[PDB]
Amino acid sequence: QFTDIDKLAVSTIRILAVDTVSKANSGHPGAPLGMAPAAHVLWSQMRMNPTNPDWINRDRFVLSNGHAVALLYSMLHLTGYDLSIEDLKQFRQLGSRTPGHPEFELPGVEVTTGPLGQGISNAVGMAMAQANLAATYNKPGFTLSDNYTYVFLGDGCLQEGISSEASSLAGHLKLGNLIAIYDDNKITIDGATSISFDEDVAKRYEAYGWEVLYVENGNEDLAGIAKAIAQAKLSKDKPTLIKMTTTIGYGSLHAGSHSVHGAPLKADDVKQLKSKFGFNPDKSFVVPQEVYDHYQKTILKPGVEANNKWNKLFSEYQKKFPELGAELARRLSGQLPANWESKLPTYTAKDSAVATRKLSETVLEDVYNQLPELIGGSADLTPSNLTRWKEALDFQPPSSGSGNYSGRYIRYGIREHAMGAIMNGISAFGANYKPYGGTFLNFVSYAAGAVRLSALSGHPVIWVATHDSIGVGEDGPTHQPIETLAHFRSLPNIQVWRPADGNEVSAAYKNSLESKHTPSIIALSRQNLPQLEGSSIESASKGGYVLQDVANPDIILVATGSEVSLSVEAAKTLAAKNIKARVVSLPDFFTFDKQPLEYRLSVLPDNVPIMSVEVLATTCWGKYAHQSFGIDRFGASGKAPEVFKFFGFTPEGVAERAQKTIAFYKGDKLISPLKKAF
Amino acid sequence: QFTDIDKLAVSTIRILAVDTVSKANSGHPGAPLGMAPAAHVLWSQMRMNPTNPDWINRDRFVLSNGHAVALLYSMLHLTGYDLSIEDLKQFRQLGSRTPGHPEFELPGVEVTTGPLGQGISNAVGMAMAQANLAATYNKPGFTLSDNYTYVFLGDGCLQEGISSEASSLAGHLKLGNLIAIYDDNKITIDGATSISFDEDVAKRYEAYGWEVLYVENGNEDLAGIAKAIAQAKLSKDKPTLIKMTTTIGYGSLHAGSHSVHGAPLKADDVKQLKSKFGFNPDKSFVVPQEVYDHYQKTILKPGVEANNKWNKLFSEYQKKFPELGAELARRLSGQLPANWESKLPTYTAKDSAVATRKLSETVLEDVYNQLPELIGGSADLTPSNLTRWKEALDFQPPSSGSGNYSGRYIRYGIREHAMGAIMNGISAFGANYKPYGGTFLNFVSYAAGAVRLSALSGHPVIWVATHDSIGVGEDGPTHQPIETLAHFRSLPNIQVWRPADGNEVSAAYKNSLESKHTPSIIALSRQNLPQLEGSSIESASKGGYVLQDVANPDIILVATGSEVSLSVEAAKTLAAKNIKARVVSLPDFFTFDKQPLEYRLSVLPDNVPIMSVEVLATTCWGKYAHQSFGIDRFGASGKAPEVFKFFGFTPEGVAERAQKTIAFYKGDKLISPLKKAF
Ligand SMILES: Cc1ncc(C[n+]2csc(CCOP(=O)(O)OP(=O)(O)O)c2C)c(N)n1
Ligand SMILES: Cc1ncc(C[n+]2csc(CCOP(=O)(O)OP(=O)(O)O)c2C)c(N)n1
Ligand SMILES: [Ca+2]
Ligand SMILES: [Ca+2]
Repeated sequence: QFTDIDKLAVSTIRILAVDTVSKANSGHPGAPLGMAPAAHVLWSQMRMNPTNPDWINRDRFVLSNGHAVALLYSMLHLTGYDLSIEDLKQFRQLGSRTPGHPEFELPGVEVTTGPLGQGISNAVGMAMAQANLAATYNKPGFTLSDNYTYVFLGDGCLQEGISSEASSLAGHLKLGNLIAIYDDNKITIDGATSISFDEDVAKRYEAYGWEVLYVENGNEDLAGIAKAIAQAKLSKDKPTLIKMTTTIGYGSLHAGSHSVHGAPLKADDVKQLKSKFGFNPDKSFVVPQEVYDHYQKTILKPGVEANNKWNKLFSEYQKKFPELGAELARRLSGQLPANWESKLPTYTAKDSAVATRKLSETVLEDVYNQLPELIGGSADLTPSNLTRWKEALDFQPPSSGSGNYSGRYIRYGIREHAMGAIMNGISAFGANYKPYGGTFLNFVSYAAGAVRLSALSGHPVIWVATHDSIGVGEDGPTHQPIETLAHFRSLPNIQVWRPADGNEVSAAYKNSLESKHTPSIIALSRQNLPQLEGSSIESASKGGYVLQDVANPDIILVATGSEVSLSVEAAKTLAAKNIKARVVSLPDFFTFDKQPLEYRLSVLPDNVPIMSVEVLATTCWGKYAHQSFGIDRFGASGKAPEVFKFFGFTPEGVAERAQKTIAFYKGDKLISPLKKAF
Repeated sequence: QFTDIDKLAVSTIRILAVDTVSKANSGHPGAPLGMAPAAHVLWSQMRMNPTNPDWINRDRFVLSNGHAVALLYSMLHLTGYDLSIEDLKQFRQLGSRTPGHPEFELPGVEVTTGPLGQGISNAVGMAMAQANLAATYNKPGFTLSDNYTYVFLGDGCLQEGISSEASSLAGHLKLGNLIAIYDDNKITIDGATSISFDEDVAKRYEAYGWEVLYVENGNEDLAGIAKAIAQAKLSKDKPTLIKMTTTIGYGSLHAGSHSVHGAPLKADDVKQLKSKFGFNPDKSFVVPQEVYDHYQKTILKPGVEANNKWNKLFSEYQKKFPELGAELARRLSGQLPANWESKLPTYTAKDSAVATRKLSETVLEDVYNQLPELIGGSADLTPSNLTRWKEALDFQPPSSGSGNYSGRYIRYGIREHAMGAIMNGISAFGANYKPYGGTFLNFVSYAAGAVRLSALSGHPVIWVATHDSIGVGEDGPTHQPIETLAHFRSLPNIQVWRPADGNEVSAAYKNSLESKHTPSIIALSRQNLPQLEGSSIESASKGGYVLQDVANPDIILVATGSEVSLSVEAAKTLAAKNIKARVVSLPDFFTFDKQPLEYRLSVLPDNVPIMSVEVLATTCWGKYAHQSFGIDRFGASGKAPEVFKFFGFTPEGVAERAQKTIAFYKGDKLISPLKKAF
């Protein structure tokens, strides 16, 4: 049941969204106008506290078609969130709380969206984290976790391959609290969908195991829209897609056209719209009092009460289940277990040569039980990534017989881009969830649209990226990374760890898991690497450090990963012809760059030749080294020692390029690459 | 009608494949064993000349599941292509002709595959290029083009989102000559597909508009497989997926296990397998004379005859039709029209300030008419990219009414990753097709998977990448590139053009269209830019050049795109203070690096501080500059001129950092960043 006030609230939403876009003279009015009825019906029945946007058991809303952002900012204002009319008047302007696409950082905005296909795939991750939280902490009489995940989406999201991968996994996992509403308005930027998008969507979604419901009149059928949503709540075992037909830019003089997609409405058009809906055409950013009163009564006071009952329940739960209640209280505060890092493995020079992939396996097996918030996964490369702890139970529907929702190991299938946006979703859910995902380093590049949002939003997800170089060997250039780490070291706000040995792998895991706002790629080797004399977790935690020192060196060798042991053999060959080399291990550029300049210049000082050593692209190394020995062409298919050799990466090959660097600069005064002038 | 020689042929393929893998002691034996029946039936019925792998009307085969390579190498050898037993005996070894995943360079290998989902999406483009050549050149009595495009694919390919984008578009365009055979074997690397992949594949492909056919026993039912391929060739207006159930590693002691996916069979398993098939278990790389004789009569001599007929009909064609005959003859020779570049727009300082994206649009208007082989499109950004020429016909099915198959503008929809692979498949088809695709620069990263294979194989595809920087303005950080060019400049064999004005846009299109082995990204501005005094097609074609010279410069300013004009302005500001600045324009790192070292040192000499100016990451500039002014953080939502002012990119803002640079180095001797020690 809906009344006259509900229709006044739908008109107030539509005109607020239109006035926001028109003052900015930039933005997208069309999908805001077609989806306002659904937004009113959905938010009115969501359990949420506007006053406490972090309540762990709030229902979650994701706007996947992020260009429709004027609608999400109109709803957040009208329902009581911290977003005022003056912020809406600053839409798309420099420095405002209202950017052109929603950002994770704003209260009530769940994830950053706007790149198409990301929001629906993040919503699949949020629904998985809910299903895991519920299966881990709910007890008879204590339903602490039972929220819904709701998603709005458009034609562009359904054409993106990423939202196919996420929807196929979501259907397999039978995530029944995930309810997606598709704005089926037959329009994208180039015009009618008929021109390149006429697949049967409803049929594709039933193939994935989703339930598909239909709303023929999304423009005005409030009871049908409400019907459709509570029927979706009944199907516990299936995710649900509600295909809802609307007119893009409903109410506009050019309603139904692609011209209303992504440009402000004409002033004369805005005036007849306002007149039509019973509003004064000469006034702007007008909210009727009855509307503020209505959302106070139906959303905000019920939501504040719901959150208060949930808090009473949780403090009873902590009395009843002291261990589980202390664990979830610690997680809800963002804190890792005190002294958790005492459990990280440390090594010495006498321990054996191990590939850093197997060393990473050992860290996940030694800390999994210390950290209940750690949830892992592989994009079908579990045996090659060594991401699986053996006591692990898989994250699966309970009816499968392979695991249940309390499991902490996810089988992502061969879906790297949805694995990245799903890990962003699990992270964004809350409760200190620490998602990691595995794949070969070369195919993290398949997930670049999502990894970029991990860095922009600040979601601290971990990519466990194995098979980091030509050390892959025989699979050849299609599988051997060359450009990949130069790519992600150019991306702001991401750690790119390329650990050299066991102590450096524990350092990489310590910093990655302690991060609250920075994602991490941990690049790992196929081949065996020795345990280095001079490495430690303390040192390697600084991002870069002096591994092997010597007084008054002729050169500094800076290396990463498998090339650190090579540079150390190279300096032995150099010592024998009386050249003194300092060897510097640089396991992460990000973390090194964050150290104070005094520390960084003690690692890479003035007046010494510095040569970098790394079997990948040399394009990023001008910030740390004068000369660079790397590989700026594709790899080669053959046995890994033979391929290293072919590229010149032997102790004598490295020592010879160092002897050439010393000769080239002999008698010149050198300045550390670190020193900037501005 | 198969006989005992077809069973001996299928056994020799299985065993030659197992031996190829077992001698390397590396590789994937499972799917070559399961798909050998279907490869025998398909290749026996394909029209191809093995002594001319370039015949334009040859039927094409793509192995999308690239790790099954030993099956392809086997077939090429047996049917008389240029690949010997000796080559197979060097599989996965350094320097061999048989690398561990198939490469475009080998005759008979149509594209490089291995990265999953690529091959099936390339095959879509090969089908589109065929439907356009047939429609442009076939005349009554002269059917010059009519080939089929055959695809083998596996489960991994079906999980990747790129094959959903490509399969959706393929159904829309009604590509009836595309026939794909799905190896339905129930296993992927992590075990059984039920663990993460239980969707209804058939029902999903019928929703895209494809026909689905089934072969329940692919292990042995040759007639059934031949009956599916024959019925699929009747599919004239629907692509066809043949779901063929097989057992992974059929014949092995561990057939149906994922342990047989990506490791050699144990030596005694290979023995029993040889005995089971009627082969001596102590001999290897054995091809029965009967199998060679048979392929010579079924494939090779009929293919030579089919090519020879096709040759005489093309001679008749050129006489009946001299105009189209001459054009098709020039395209098959792979040459661009005599002196086509004369139609490229040139400009002077006196002309208007134009966005570089709209200069791009004018070039495509002046050339689509000169170049029949130019086929373009956009990933639903046609109005924002100005990629559609006014007189263009869209590439659509005739039934659509919206255009037809001789049309040369493709509506790809929001499918960037598939647009990249489809462009690779159109280029790989031959006949000098020059594909280009438009999207925003920030979302070319959605397509990184395919862009890397354009560079690795050398497909000269062109990306018209608009909205190159914070000059996007109001859409904000989710749409503003920062790291994107640093990434593709770190990738070997790809041109990344960032033109500053009218003449540099023309030079970017002439080098990109003349290119035979190197892809290109052209980054273009949303905002208006001045026509530069001193720019020319001839100088910008060198990749970097002196735009503004002075004798005895205090500083060199190196810049690209929108920051070249800013740099000219800052140089007027520095001139006022008695500082003399040479301005260098560097529209492409790749083309500039190809110039002779003495030309590069003339542009960037020793003894002068060199400062780079570009509103994107600074990390790749150390190969050219001493110091760099750029943005190493994400963008901001606001009007574009206010955002440029916010980051310091003002004439006097560049001038001030130029003065600090002069100050910091005054007194030091400076080496060109171009000079290397080894
Ligand atoms: C990955 C990606 N590619 C391209 C764009 C640019 N873009 C923004 S909206 C849009 C299509 C509009 O799609 P739709 O969801 O149908 O719009 P609506 O009906 O919501 O107006 C495009 C191509 C994008 N934001 N992200
Ligand atoms: C994009 C990409 N991601 C990951 C891999 C690693 N990989 C190779 S085969 C495969 C899984 C097995 O796929 P399937 O097609 O089911 O194999 P088959 O049944 O043919 O053995 C994976 C994950 C890859 N080659 N490309
Ligand atoms: Ca739409
Ligand atoms: Ca399979």
